[PDB]
Amino acid sequence: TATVEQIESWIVDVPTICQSLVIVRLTRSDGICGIGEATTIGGLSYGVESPEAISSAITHYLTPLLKGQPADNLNALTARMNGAIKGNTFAKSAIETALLDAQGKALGLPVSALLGGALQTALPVLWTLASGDTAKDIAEGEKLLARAFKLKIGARELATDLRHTRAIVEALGDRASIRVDVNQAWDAATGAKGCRELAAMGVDLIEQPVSAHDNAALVRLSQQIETAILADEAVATAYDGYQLAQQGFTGAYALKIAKAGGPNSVLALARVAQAAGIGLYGGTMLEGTVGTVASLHAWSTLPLQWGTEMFGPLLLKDDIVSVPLTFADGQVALPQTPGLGVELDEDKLHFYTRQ
Amino acid sequence: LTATVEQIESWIVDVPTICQSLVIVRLTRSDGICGIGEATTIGGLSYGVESPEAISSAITHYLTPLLKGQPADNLNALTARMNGAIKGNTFAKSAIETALLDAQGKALGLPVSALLGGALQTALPVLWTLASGDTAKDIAEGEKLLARAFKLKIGARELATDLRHTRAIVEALGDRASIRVDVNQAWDAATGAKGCRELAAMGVDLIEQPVSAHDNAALVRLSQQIETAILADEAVATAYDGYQLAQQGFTGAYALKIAKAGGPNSVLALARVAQAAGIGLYGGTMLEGTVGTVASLHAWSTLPLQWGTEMFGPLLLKDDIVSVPLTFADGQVALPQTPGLGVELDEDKLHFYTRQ
Amino acid sequence: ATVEQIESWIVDVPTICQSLVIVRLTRSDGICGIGEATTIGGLSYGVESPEAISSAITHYLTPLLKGQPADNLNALTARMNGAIKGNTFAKSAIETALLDAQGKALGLPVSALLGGALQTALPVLWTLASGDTAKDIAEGEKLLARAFKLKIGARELATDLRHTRAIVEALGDRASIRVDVNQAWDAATGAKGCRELAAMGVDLIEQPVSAHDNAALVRLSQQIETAILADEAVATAYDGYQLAQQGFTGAYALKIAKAGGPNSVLALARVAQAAGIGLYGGTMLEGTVGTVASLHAWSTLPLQWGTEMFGPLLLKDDIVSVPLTFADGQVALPQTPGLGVELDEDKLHFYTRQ
Amino acid sequence: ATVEQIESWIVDVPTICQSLVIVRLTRSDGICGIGEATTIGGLSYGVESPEAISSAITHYLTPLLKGQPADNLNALTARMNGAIKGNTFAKSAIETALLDAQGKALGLPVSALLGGALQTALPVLWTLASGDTAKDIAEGEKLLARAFKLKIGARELATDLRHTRAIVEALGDRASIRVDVNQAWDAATGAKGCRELAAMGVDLIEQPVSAHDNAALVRLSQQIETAILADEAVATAYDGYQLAQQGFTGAYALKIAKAGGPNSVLALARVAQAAGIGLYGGTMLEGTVGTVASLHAWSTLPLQWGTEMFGPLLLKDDIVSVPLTFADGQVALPQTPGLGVELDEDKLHFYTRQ
Ligand SMILES: [Mg+2]
Ligand SMILES: [Mg+2]
Ligand SMILES: [Mg+2]
Ligand SMILES: [Mg+2]
Repeated sequence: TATVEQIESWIVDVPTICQSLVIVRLTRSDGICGIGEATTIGGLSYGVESPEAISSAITHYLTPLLKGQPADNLNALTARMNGAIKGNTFAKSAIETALLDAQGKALGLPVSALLGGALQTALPVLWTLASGDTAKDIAEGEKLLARAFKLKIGARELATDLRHTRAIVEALGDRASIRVDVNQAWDAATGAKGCRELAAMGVDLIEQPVSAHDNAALVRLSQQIETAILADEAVATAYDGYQLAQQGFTGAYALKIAKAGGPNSVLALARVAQAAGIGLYGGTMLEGTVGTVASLHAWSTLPLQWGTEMFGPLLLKDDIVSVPLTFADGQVALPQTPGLGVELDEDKLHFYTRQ
Repeated sequence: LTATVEQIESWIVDVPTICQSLVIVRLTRSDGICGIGEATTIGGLSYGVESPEAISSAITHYLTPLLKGQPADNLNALTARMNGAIKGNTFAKSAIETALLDAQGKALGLPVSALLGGALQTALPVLWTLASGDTAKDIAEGEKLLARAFKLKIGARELATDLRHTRAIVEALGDRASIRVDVNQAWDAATGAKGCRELAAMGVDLIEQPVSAHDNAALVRLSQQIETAILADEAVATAYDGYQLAQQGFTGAYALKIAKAGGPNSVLALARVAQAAGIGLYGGTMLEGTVGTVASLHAWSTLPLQWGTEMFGPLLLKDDIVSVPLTFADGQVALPQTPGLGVELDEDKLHFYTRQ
Repeated sequence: ATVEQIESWIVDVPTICQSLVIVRLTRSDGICGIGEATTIGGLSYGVESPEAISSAITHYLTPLLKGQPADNLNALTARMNGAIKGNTFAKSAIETALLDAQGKALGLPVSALLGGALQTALPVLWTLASGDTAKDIAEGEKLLARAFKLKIGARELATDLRHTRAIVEALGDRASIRVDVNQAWDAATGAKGCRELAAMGVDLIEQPVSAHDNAALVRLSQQIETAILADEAVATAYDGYQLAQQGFTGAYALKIAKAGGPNSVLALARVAQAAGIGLYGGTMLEGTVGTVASLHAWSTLPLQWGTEMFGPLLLKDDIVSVPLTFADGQVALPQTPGLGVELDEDKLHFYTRQ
Repeated sequence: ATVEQIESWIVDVPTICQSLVIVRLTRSDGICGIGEATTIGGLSYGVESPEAISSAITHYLTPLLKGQPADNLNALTARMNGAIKGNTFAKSAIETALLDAQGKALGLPVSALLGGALQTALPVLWTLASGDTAKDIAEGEKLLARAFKLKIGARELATDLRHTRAIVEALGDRASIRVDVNQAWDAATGAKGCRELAAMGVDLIEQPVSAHDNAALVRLSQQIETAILADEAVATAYDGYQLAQQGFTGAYALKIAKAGGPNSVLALARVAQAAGIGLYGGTMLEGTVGTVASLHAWSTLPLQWGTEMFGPLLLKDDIVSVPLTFADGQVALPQTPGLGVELDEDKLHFYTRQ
């Protein structure tokens, strides 16, 4: 017993080493509260959901729809949310995260336990190399080697992006796992040539080389390229995961709570992938501490062949939590106290709130 | 909140029917909390590859030494350990998973349905099966209930006879009743095509596993050409089977059963695969007593089941090994919402009905 | 003549322990036949354990078969499959015993009952799996002084590949090198691993991915540049047809335990032949009884990939009076009535578990 | 025991003439077996004529087999197929004689050599093909005094459909009505004709289109609302697998002549079973020898569609000492050593061609 009596949200702009986060605080009738985060990148340049539209969905639609409803019935709450609201998975993710945080506090259990239990309490976290200068990247990756790196490419001519990558592989490749992310930039022709070259040089994983508008090409590449392919934008929900797998895609999926609608909702996609023999990867939308740890609790319950990229907090100069997660030796420690394991620093929350 | 499994006990129990052999398990944690579970089948080895004695064997010789000493609150870790060391034996795994969930539910003061994300419904529909082998007897029985869904078992007689049998029941329990049939793998491809066409034509709403699980190809073809819904049973046990069949083009519904998947939580993966693929859901049974039946109901409660459930197993027994049975009424069963499964073991009965 | 009685024992024998389920079937005409159903590591490699196999025989197959005509294998098989789902290991032991007894009754070796042996000497490879590359190479070198099967999949991919590469370079010149991943690899690892294996010259890759992913197995068979051997992916003739129809190309690891016996496995073999799929005489590491039973069946077929019937060579002792003669990478097939081996009652009772 | 001699005669027996190719194989141990290879209409229905069948036996199979061990069917079969392409009719006769002889040597009926009979009495339907509806109905009514096969395809579609329709009306309530188009319909006629046949209650439609169009046969089996029986489209286990993999659903008309003998045909049967294809005991209108040889094989299998082994009933005389017993829509399978039939020397010499 206990219902959701209040839902608050704020658009927070925190300084980066500005990132806009949509923070939510949900209060249950039993006095317990929970927090959640929905963050994206580049306004509307990378996703259809912007911070202001995410805020809007929570305030005008999710709040009145959920207030008064039993707060512990995740399945019933999710059915209601999906039945009354199409898409808007980022907004839903923030809400679902807050619900789990509050429920965990009410039971004295970490979200991971609510999700069936953690397979591990320390998760691997890779580092992305994208300084714009090959020399810097190699240097930065070199200090960390003193074990997995993600290179962002697709913004330059193919020849230059390949030279850049090859340089990094030859310098770091024998001691680290090299992955690249083209984030939809390549057309089918460039994709085929680029992927063949990336595979030939030793790249371990190629992320979303073609547009999500061309899953047919993605499938073809996964069946012809001699290295692993990681689907990102091509797969958001369990429905997408089944569809792409059925179509013949082979490789891995970049799981993201924001694309699926939450720490719990993303698990359906995970199990569908597993059933189809698709590998798993813990993805991010560059969330701050709240959204990152929320994702981590879910990732902890699954075997993640490809690791995770939950380094979002490490890109911020400041966050809205009182205590940040602890990162060390290419890993992040998963809190195991009640709920998410982090708390809202109200002073910082107000300081960074947009308006 | 946390504890390790200290002991695991199991008994083969033979209970009288209106005997059905149940494999009951009691798992004891280091905090003193106990959880119970049930693994039951039909007709020894005639319907499945796991018999009551082999199930008992799997629990005693393999699952027990594998799980004792392990944290009992971490179902994901325990499941990975179980599947990593034990191939198949989903019936045995289901009894253990059920007990683990029962115990952690009691530990959190929550019903299993809540541990599974929450119940969408706390009262579930339960149809009745007509399988007396006599058309007249079946109609009478069904007539009594109509004073709403019936599952007719066929496939034991010549096609013409089974079709006349079903047609008679359809005419009699006409308007106010959903008629489903279960051939349980009995038909060859040719007989199945003819039989299924006739069944669809007479108004049957669902045809369960018309052909052999050795011929999923035929099952898929039938689901694409037959003018009524097809329900897969033996053709789908785990989420892996579920994905494969759907990818192959099967359209219709899946008969979810905790025994086939490995428990109340494990079966949920199959359910999600089905949902992602547009395949309907049905709450199936292996004719479990009260323990296995309620374990299944807790899982079924968290899902939208278009085809309802067939959890009438307890109603076929003259006695069970629980202190208090579930309450059935008006084509439904009430789902307990107390901590754990909501049912308690009656030790006096347990010992009385134990085989040895 | 009818089946009058069926006895079974779980026997734990010492290795260089292996648990065998031995069966003795008694016909109404005084003739007895023996059979064996053995697996590896309890329930770690298959769904049928020694105790579950014993249970199937004692509680279900015995009461089902007692009183039935013992010479009608077709009728007996139909009855068994009609009343018993799966449990192919138990059935294999029973079918073996029926054939052994039948052969004795007719004064013919089991191979003759199965239509006649094409050869009486079968090739037997050796498996290198000490976990140590240097040891494996040494051991294989001692034999070349010519087919080896390497077990991998228990370590990081790079390690297993380096391990296999070292063995191929040292023994590859004069020996067929095959590997067995026994379902260990996920799809991505499988693609990379298989390509690397093919590139280094491995002749056959056995069950690289999980039986839960026949789609991956099919894909790999169509793209990898070396032969793929299906094991767990194919047990019965039904599986054999399905996988072939799906597009799998390569070979099948025939095992009497997976199919239900020396005769039952022949149906899978014919389905494979019809589909252009190669054959391999597989084992579950059976003792002398189950090994010779498999051998009689294998003798009747063209086995492109040979056999791995070296199970008895891993035992310090067995429950038979006289073992099979292994020599020069081959094993001699007995041609006396029945299986050609007899149960040593003292050892049987000595090694019986209960 | 080796094959010492092989004799063969082209025999022309009177009908109610049919040309049979009879074989007698003598083993070094004095035991002999007989076989039969028969066809219909010279070369109008198959590629193997009685004279070509005789030639294959005399000029090729005989020198190939003489001197070889007579009890190893597998070895003999590999030798025969390795040296001779096709010519399954000739091989069937030789294989039958080998089994007959082996059975006598072991004191077992051929069915037992094939693993055991599931039944010793098999259903036999009657073919109505007088070309006249009235005559067909009369003959059918006389037999009902359980299953009929109507031959059609030689006339206009509307003519054949009205014909079958009349027969279904007259005999349909007391018997299973099947039709055989024997490859006569083009694809368009087949679609229209098969839909009409299904709608009027026909239980099985045999080979409606040409074997040159398996694609059409597959399409029809997937859209027609009644069972389809493949005949010319499937002869060997290879054909059986290919057609099944292509998507064909229905049944196969097994024939020892098409596969190469009572044993050889079993591989096709197992492939069909593995793929979920039903079985039917087919005939080329063999006399008693060829017919009983088929029956022994059919007895070991579950035949959902029965058999059409009525060949002997069309003859005024045969070359056997004692004919099979047909009664109550069935035929009795002899269970004495070998085939269970003996060659009648006088009748044999009397009917030998030249
Ligand atoms: Mg992306
Ligand atoms: Mg069933
Ligand atoms: Mg294996
Ligand atoms: Mg024909």
